[PDB]
Amino acid sequence: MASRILLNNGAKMPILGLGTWKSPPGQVTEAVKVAIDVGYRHIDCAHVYQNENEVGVAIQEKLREQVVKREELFIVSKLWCTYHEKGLVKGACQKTLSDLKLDYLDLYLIHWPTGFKPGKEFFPLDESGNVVPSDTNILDTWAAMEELVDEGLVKAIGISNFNHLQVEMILNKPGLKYKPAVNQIECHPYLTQEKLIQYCQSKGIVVTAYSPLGSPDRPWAKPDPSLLEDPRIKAIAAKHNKTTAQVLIRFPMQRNLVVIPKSVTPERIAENFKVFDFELSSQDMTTLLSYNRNWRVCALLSCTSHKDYPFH
Ligand SMILES: NC(=O)C1=CN([C@@H]2O[C@H](COP(=O)(O)OP(=O)(O)OC[C@H]3O[C@@H](n4cnc5c(N)ncnc54)[C@H](OP(=O)(O)O)[C@@H]3O)[C@@H](O)[C@H]2O)C=CC1
Ligand SMILES: O=C(O)COc1cc(F)ccc1C(=S)NCc1ccc(Br)cc1F
Repeated sequence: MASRILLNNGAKMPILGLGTWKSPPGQVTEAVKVAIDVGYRHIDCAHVYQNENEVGVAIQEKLREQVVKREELFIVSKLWCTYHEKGLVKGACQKTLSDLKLDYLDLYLIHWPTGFKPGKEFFPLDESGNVVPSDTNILDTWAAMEELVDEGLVKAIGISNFNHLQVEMILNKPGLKYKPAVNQIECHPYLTQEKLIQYCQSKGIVVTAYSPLGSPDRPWAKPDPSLLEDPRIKAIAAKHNKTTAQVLIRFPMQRNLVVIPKSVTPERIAENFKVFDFELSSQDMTTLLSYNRNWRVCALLSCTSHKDYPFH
């Protein structure tokens, strides 16, 4: 299969990237180095993950080694919720740029639609545990994102964890200058996202699937359904002489999605890339879709009263 998808900014995005949430800072530099050595050309990052400096060390070393050229990499990061303010967006982007050792990002996303009170804490709470909102809306945040394109800091802008109506808000914005290129959302066989994917794809927005393996290392995991251990998915994998993870990665690829599995295990980083030499049948695809149960890795009770919390 073709390795890149065309975005509505005219640039091409690798359909397979390396996730970095939870990648320990003492492991992620090697993980990214290995990933680039074995063919990855897309890294998914975020300031809130607290490891962009270490990701950046890897990127810079591989550029300095001339393993890759900068134009061949597709580096994605995300604006955290406490920086939804006109006067904070540029500096947030620039901190990410400085940490990643870059002069531009290929794609910069609004990480979640909700703005929170600015400050040192990533999740400012009231004394009863509710997140403290910002009054700044997704449209004003979007205008700030558009400025980053116009200043050369980012080549593309997009959104993440935006629901149907929030995507529509963005598309209907008065004076919209740049459409979102991407909506990055959770997507896997237990949360197949057909409705949101069809909406987004119908509008030309590319969808990136996060937590494609069901985020087994998520910190709130309970001893919960498990994609990697689902014998029905294992059976499809066995039939194709592939791993369950490889099936779980190939699945979104054949839906015209980008997918960003995370690993810090070198052998798995390599395994996860070996997904361009086999095809799931239409019956396999429909069978995997049939496993939907509307199960989310990423949700957060403290944020559920925010006006713009995306999920119900
Ligand atoms: N925009 C957003 O709000 C969000 C974005 N994301 C992005 O998506 C990425 C991927 O999602 P994430 O939630 O991390 O979870 P994933 O679904 O990618 O699962 C990661 C887990 O799977 C394990 N694993 C990886 N490959 C294999 C394999 N071949 N066999 C068995 N186990 C394997 C990893 O172990 P190990 O590392 O030990 O090898 C790790 O424990 C994130 O890292 C982040 O970049 C995720 C959530 C939210
Ligand atoms: O968010 C990620 O990329 C991965 O997850 C995280 C990554 C971090 F570095 C810190 C917190 C999270 C959490 S708890 N994320 C879920 C979450 C956050 C905010 C809102 Br609005 C809703 C929600 F569901």
